[PDB]
Amino acid sequence: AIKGPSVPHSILFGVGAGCCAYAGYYLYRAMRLTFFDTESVALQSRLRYAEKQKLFHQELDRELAAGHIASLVAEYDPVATRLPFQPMQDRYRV
Amino acid sequence: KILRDRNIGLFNLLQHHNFAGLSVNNAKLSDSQRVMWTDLVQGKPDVEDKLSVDAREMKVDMYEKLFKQAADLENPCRMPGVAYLRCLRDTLTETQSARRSSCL
Amino acid sequence: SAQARIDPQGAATKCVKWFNEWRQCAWDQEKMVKGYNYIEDRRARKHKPYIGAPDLQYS
Amino acid sequence: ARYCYRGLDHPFTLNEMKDFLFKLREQYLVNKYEGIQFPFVFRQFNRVSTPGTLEVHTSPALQQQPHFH
Amino acid sequence: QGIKTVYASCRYRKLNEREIISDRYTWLHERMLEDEVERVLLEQVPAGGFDKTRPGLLLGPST
Amino acid sequence: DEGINLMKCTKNPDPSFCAKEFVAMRECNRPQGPHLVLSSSPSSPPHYELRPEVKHLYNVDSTDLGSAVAPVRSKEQLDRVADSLKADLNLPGYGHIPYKWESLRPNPGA
Amino acid sequence: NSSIYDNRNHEAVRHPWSTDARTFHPNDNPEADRINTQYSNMVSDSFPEGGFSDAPRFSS
Amino acid sequence: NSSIYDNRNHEAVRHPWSTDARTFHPNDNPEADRINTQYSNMVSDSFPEGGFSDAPRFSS
Amino acid sequence: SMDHGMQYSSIYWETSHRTYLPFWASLTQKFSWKIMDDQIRSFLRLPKPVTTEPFVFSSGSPYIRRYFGDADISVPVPLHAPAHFAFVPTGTVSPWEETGMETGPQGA
Amino acid sequence: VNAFVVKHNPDLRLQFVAFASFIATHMAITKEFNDMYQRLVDITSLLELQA
Amino acid sequence: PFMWRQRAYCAPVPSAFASQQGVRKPLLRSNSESLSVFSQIPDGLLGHTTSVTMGNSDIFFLPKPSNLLKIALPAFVFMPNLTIFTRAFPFYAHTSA
Ligand SMILES: CCCCCCCCCCCCCCCCCC(=O)OC[C@H](COP(=O)([O-])OCC(O)COP(=O)([O-])OC[C@@H](COC(=O)CCCCCCCCCCCCCCCCC)OC(=O)CCCCCCCCCCCCCCCCC)OC(=O)CCCCCCCCCCCCCCCCC
Ligand SMILES: CCCCCCCCCCCCCCCCCC(=O)OC[C@H](COP(=O)([O-])OCC(O)COP(=O)([O-])OC[C@@H](COC(=O)CCCCCCCCCCCCCCCCC)OC(=O)CCCCCCCCCCCCCCCCC)OC(=O)CCCCCCCCCCCCCCCCC
Ligand SMILES: CCCCCCCCCCCCCCCCCC(=O)OC[C@H](COP(=O)([O-])OCC(O)COP(=O)([O-])OC[C@@H](COC(=O)CCCCCCCCCCCCCCCCC)OC(=O)CCCCCCCCCCCCCCCCC)OC(=O)CCCCCCCCCCCCCCCCC
Ligand SMILES: CCCCCCCC/C=C/CCCCCCCC(=O)OC[C@H](COP(=O)(O)OCCN)OC(=O)CCCCCCC/C=C/CCCCCCCC
Ligand SMILES: CCCCCCCCCCCCO[C@@H]1O[C@H](CO)[C@@H](O[C@H]2O[C@H](CO)[C@@H](O)[C@H](O)[C@H]2O)[C@H](O)[C@H]1O
Repeated sequence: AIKGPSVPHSILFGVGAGCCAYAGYYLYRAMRLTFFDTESVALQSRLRYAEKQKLFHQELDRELAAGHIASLVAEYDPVATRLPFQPMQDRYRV
Repeated sequence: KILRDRNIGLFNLLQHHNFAGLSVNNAKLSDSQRVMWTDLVQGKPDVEDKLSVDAREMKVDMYEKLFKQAADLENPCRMPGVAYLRCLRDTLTETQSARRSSCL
Repeated sequence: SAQARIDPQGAATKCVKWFNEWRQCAWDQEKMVKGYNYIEDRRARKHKPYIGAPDLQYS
Repeated sequence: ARYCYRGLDHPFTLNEMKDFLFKLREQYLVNKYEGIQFPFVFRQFNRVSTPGTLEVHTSPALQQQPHFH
Repeated sequence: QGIKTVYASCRYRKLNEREIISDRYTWLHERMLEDEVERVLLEQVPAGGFDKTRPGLLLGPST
Repeated sequence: DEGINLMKCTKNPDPSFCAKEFVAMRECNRPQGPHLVLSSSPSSPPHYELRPEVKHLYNVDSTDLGSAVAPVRSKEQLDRVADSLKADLNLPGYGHIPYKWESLRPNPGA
Repeated sequence: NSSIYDNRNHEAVRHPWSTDARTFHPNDNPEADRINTQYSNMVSDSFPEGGFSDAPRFSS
Repeated sequence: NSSIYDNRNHEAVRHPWSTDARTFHPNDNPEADRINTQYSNMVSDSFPEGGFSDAPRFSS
Repeated sequence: SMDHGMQYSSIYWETSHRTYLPFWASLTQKFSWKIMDDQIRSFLRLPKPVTTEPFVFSSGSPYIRRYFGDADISVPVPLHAPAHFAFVPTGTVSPWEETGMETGPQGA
Repeated sequence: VNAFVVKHNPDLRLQFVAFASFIATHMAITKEFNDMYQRLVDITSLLELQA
Repeated sequence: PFMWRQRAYCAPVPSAFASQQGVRKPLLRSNSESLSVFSQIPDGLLGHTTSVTMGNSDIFFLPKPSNLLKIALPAFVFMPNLTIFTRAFPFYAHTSA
C-alpha cells in the first residue's frame, strides 16, 4: 500500500493530490493577501466608521427616552407617598 | 391608594434610572456631575480663568449637553439657558470680570 | 396636521419618516463637526458598465 | 453592498426597514411554531402532518358590526 | 496594474496603522480635557464633601 | 512612565496598536486615580478590573470586566455558545426541514 | 363563548363593566383514575364551584 | 382599528367604559369634484370635526 | 391552532420557466476563503482588526466588547450607569384631571 | 505530471480510483471549512432569533 | 423632544418602566432603535457575505453535423466595414444600399 501499484496506493495518491491542491490554494491566498489586497484595509476602516455611527445612534436614542421619562417628574407628587396623619419623608425628595 | 402606589412606582423608577431633579436628592451622583447640576440649579455656570481655552470649550459643551437633555423645548428656562451658554461660547477668550458685563 | 392629539398611532405612522430623516441628519452633522472619514478603496475594474458611458463623479 | 462598497451611511429606507423586520418576524415564527405555513408566513410545503380524523365544518358568518341606519 | 497594486497595498497598510493611532490620540486628547475639567470642578466641592443623606435644596414643608 | 511608554510604542507599534498604553495613560491622568486597571496575574490571560470605590458608577455585578484579549477560534467554544443560545431560546422548530431536495447525498448543495 | 360557529370562540364574554378576561378552562384531557366520581369532584370539570370571576361592583 | 394585520380590523376600539361601537367611516369613494379643497372640508374625510363619540363620563 | 398547518396555496412551476441548476448541483458545495485568510493572517502576523481589543475607542463613554465564542462576533456594551437629569418641578401637573372645566389661571 | 501519474497508476482502474479519491479528499476538506463557517453563521442566526 | 405622549417611536420600551432588571445589559432603551439594523444584532460577517462566490454552470458544446446539410445559410453583418472607404464613412453611413 506504501510503494507498490495497488488500490491502496492509488487511494494514497488521490489523497496526496487533494492535499497538494489545497496547499496550492493556501499559496494563492497567501500571496494575494500579502501583495494584492486593499479591500481588507478599506473594509476595516469602513467598519470602524460603522461602529462610531452605531454608538452615536445608540446614545441619541437613549437620551430621547430619558427625556420622555423626565417629562414625568412634573406628574410625580411626593406628597401622595405620605401616609395619613404622618409626616412627609425627605427620602422622596422634598 | 392609587395615588400612593403610582407615585411610589415613579419614585422607584426614577431611582432605578438614576435621575436628579431641582431637589438634588441623589447619592449615586458623581461629585463633578453634582457640582455641575447645582451650578445650573442654584449657582452661576461660568468658566474659570485657570482652564485652557480648549477645556473651557469642553466645559461649556458639557453644560449645554446636560441642560439640553434636562430641559425640553416645552420648558420655559431652555431658551434663557441656551442663550447664556451661547454667550459663554462667544466670550470664552475673556476673563470673568469682562464676561459678567455681557452675560448678565 | 394628522391630529395626533386624538389619533396618535395614526399620526406617528405618518411622521416617523421625518423622525428617521432627523435621526440621519444628526449623525451627518456629528460626523461633519467631528471629522470622521474612512479609507475608500481603489476604483473597481468595471465601475463603468460600458466604455462609452460617462462616469459621473460623486463627492 | 450599499454600506461597505458604495459608501451609503443610510442604505435602508423605511420600506426596506419594514421588509427586514418582516423577515425577522417570519424567522422567529418559523422557529417557534413547527410546521407553520402560508397564511401566517409565506411558505408552502406538501408533506404535512394531520391528526388522522380531520373534521370539515363551515366557517361562521362574518361578525355583524353595528352601523348607522 | 500589479506593480501599482503592490505599492497600494503597502501604502494602505501604513495608512491604516496611522489612521488607527490618530483616532486613538484624538480620543485621548478629549479624555484629558475632560480630566482637566473634573480637576477644576473638584475644587468647588465644600470641605468634607457633600451631605449625600439629605437633599441639597429643601423645597417644601414636611408636616 | 505612561506617557513615555505610549510615545515610544506609537512609533514602533504593536499589533494591538498600543491600546493598553492608551487606556493606561487615560486612567492615570484622572485626578482621583484610575477607575479601570489591568489585573496582575500568574495566570496566562490578563483581565480588566474595576476598582471597588467606583463600582457604583458602572453597571456591573462584579469588578471583573472580562479578559483583555479576544477569544481564540475553537469549534468547541462555538458549539458551546450555540448550544447555550438554543437552550435559552427554547424554540421548537429549530432544525426542522419541511422540504429537502431529493438526492442520494444527505445535504444537497451544502 | 363555546360554539365553533362563533367567531369569538374560547374568548371571554364581554360585559358593560370591566372584567378579567382569563377564562375557566374545562378538563379536556382528564386522568384515567378519577377516584372521586361524586358530583362534588365532577362539577369542577365544567364549572368553578365558587362561581365565575366576572361579577360587578356597581358604583351606582 | 385600521391594519389588515390586525384581527379586529374595522372594529371599534375597546375601552374600560361602555361606548357606542358604531365607527367613523372614512371617505373611500369620494366624488370627483370636491369644490372645497380647504383643510376644513378635507379633514372630514379622515376624522370627525367634533371628535369621536367614545368619551367617558366617570362616576368617580 | 397555528402549528402544523395544512397546505393552503398550490405549488407549481410555470411552463418553460428556467431553473439555473445543472445535474451536478447536488454535488456542488459552497466555500468561503475567510477561514483560510484568518489562518494565514495569524501565521504571517498581518494587521489585525481592532475587534480583537475589547476596549472601544470609537466613543467618549466607556464601552467593552462582549464576544460570542469568537473575535468575529462581538457587540459593544456600555459600562457607565448614566445619571439623568430633569429641569422640572414636581407636583405641578395632574393630567388625569380635565383642566378646561375648573375655574382659575391653570384652567384658562 | 503524466509520467508521475502513470508510474504510480499505470492502469485505467487505478487512474479512476485515484481520481475518485482525489475528489473525495477535496470534498472532505471543503466540508471541514464549510462546517466552521456554518457554525459562525448559525451563531449569527441564533442572535437574530434572540433579537 | 416636544410631543412625548404622541411620539411613541421615540419612547422607552415597556421593560424600562418596570424598575427591575460581569457587565450588565443597559436599563434604558428606546423604540427608535427599531429603525437600525445592527442595533441589537452584531455586525459579524458584515463585509464578507458578498465574497462567497459560486461559479456558473453553462457548457458551450453542441455537435456540428454538416454532412446533413448541403445548402448555405444566411448570416448577419455585425459591424460596418471600416477597412474600405474609411475617410467617407461619416458621410455615407446615413444612406441605405
Ligand atoms: C477528464 C479530464 C481529467 C480532469 C482531471 C482533473 C483533475 C486534475 C487536477 C486539475 C483540477 C482542476 C483545477 C482547477 C482549478 C481549481 C478549481 C477552481 O478553479 O476554483 C475556482 C477558484 C477561484 O478562486 P477565487 O478567488 O474564489 O475567484 C477567482 C476570481 O477570478 C477572483 O476575482 P479577482 O478579481 O480577485 O481576480 C484575481 C485573479 C487575477 O488573475 C490575473 O490577474 C491574471 C491571471 C494570470 C494571467 C497570466 C499573466 C502572466 C503572469 C503569471 C504567469 C503564469 C504563467 C507562468 C509564466 C512563467 C514566466 C513568469 O486571480 C486568479 O484567479 C489567479 C488564478 C490562478 C492562476 C495561476 C494558477 C496556475 C495556473 C495553471 C494551473 C493549471 C492546472 C492544470 C490542471 C490539469 C487539467 C488537465 O480557483 C482558485 O482557487 C485559484 C486557483 C489556485 C491554484 C490552484 C492549483 C491547485 C489545484 C489544482 C491541482 C492541479 C495543479 C497542478 C499544478 C500544475 C502546475 C501549474
Ligand atoms: C432509450 C434511451 C436510453 C434510456 C436510458 C437513459 C438513462 C440512463 C441512466 C439510467 C440509470 C438512472 C439511475 C436509476 C437509479 C435510481 C436513481 C434515480 O432514478 O434518480 C434519477 C432520476 C430521479 O432523480 P431523483 O428523484 O431526484 O433521485 C435522486 C437523484 O436522481 C440522484 O441523486 P443526486 O441528485 O444527488 O445525483 C446528482 C448527480 C449525480 O450524478 C452525476 O453527477 C454524474 C451522472 C452522469 C454520469 C456521466 C457518465 C459517466 C461517464 C464516465 C466515463 C467517461 C469516459 C467514457 C465515456 C466518454 C463519452 C463518450 O447527477 C445525477 O444523478 C443525474 C442523474 C441522471 C438521471 C438520468 C437522466 C436521463 C433521463 C431519462 C432520459 C430519457 C431519454 C429518452 C428515452 C426515450 C425512450 C422512449 O430518475 C431518472 O433519471 C429516471 C430515469 C428513467 C430512465 C427512462 C428510460 C426510458 C424508458 C422508457 C419509459 C417510457 C415512459 C417514459 C416517459 C416518456 C416515454 C415516451
Ligand atoms: C428552429 C430554430 C432554428 C434556428 C436556431 C436559432 C437559435 C440560434 C441561437 C442558439 C440558441 C441559443 C438560445 C439561448 C440559449 C439559452 C437557453 C438555454 O440554454 O437553457 C435552456 C434550458 C433551460 O434549462 P434549465 O431548467 O434552466 O437548467 C439549466 C441547466 O444549467 C442546464 O440543464 P441540465 O444541466 O439539467 O441538462 C443537461 C442534460 C444533458 O447534458 C448533456 O447532454 C451534456 C452534453 C453531452 C452531449 C454529448 C453526448 C451525446 C450522447 C449521444 C449518444 C446517445 C446514444 C446514441 C443513440 C442513437 C440513436 C438515437 O443533463 C441530463 O439530462 C443528464 C445527463 C447526464 C449525463 C451527461 C454526461 C455524460 C455524457 C456521456 C453519456 C454517457 C452516459 C452514461 C450513463 C452512465 C452509465 C454508467 O437549458 C437546458 O435545458 C439544457 C439542455 C437543453 C437540451 C436540449 C435538447 C435538444 C438538444 C439538441 C439541440 C438541437 C440539435 C441540433 C443538431 C445537432 C445535434 C444532432
Ligand atoms: C459524494 C461522494 C463523491 C465520490 C466521488 C465520485 C465521483 C463524483 C465526481 C463528480 C465531480 C467530478 C468533476 C471533476 C472536476 C472536479 C474539479 C474540482 O473539484 O475543482 C473544484 C470545482 C469548483 O471549484 P470552486 O467551488 O469554484 O472553488 C473551489 C476552491 N476551493 O469543482 C467543480 O467545478 C465541479 C463541477 C464541474 C465538474 C462537472 C463536470 C460534469 C460532470 C460529469 C462528470 C461526473 C462523473 C462522476 C460520476 C460518477 C461516475 C463516473
Ligand atoms: C500554485 C501556484 C499559485 C499561483 C498564484 C497566482 C496568484 C495570482 C494573484 C492575482 C490576484 C490579483 O487580484 C486582483 O488584481 C487587481 C490588480 O492587479 C486588483 O485591482 C483591481 O481591482 C481593485 C478594485 O476592485 C483595484 O485595485 C483596481 O480597480 C483594479 O486594479 C484586484 O482588486 C484584485 O482582485
